[PDB]
Amino acid sequence: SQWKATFPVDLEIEKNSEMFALRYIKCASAFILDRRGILDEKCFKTRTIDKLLVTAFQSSVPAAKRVSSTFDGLRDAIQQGYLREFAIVFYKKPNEEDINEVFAFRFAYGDEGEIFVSLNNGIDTNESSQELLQAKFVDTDNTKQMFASTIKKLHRCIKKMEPLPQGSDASFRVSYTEKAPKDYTPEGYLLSPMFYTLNQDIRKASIGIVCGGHHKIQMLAASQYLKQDFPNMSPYGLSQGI
Repeated sequence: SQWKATFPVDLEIEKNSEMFALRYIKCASAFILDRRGILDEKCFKTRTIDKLLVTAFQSSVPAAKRVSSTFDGLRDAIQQGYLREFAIVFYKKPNEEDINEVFAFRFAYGDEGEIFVSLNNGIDTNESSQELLQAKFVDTDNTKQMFASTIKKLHRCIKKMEPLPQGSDASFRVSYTEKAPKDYTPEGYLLSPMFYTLNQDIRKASIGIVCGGHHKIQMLAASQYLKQDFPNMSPYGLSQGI
């Protein structure tokens, strides 16, 4: 039930920061997929982290194990400093380009100077990239607090959302840093020329940034099911694992 049962401490240390970063995006993903109703409810279990009720995959359920396992290959992607963004996109077949909703997790590595702002795809903006740049690691307890603050905001944001359309489809999509080789492909992902793009008018939410010592992870959302821009108290990659 304590932080330590889920996450590393001493987050200033590179290895602990790396492990935290991956475990964080897996945790938030379970939270999101459960609350937006993408998988059967038996795929999830409620766990406790300090004062907060969060969500984890139930790996004894095949669909949940499949989704959980997709994160395995991202461990090397993060270690090598290759993973720029991990995104959960919701859409309706057959139009995989028409994104109804996305939760994006954008990475910055060890006081990286500045990051390219994509002109033609994704969710990132000058504003969001400035916020990611200005975020700083402070100490482990502070990240415990910021984790809690960010999950609470995620929760409040999802509460403001209308339900997903019946039979929505979901994919995981990743983009890479300039370090990554030209045809880099994490284990469990497929190499793709396509990422995702959003309608100009889609409503957006900035949920928060959580920092390890060597990794900053920014959560940004956009949804056709938010009306307007926005208890749990105790060279791209594609995965269609969901």
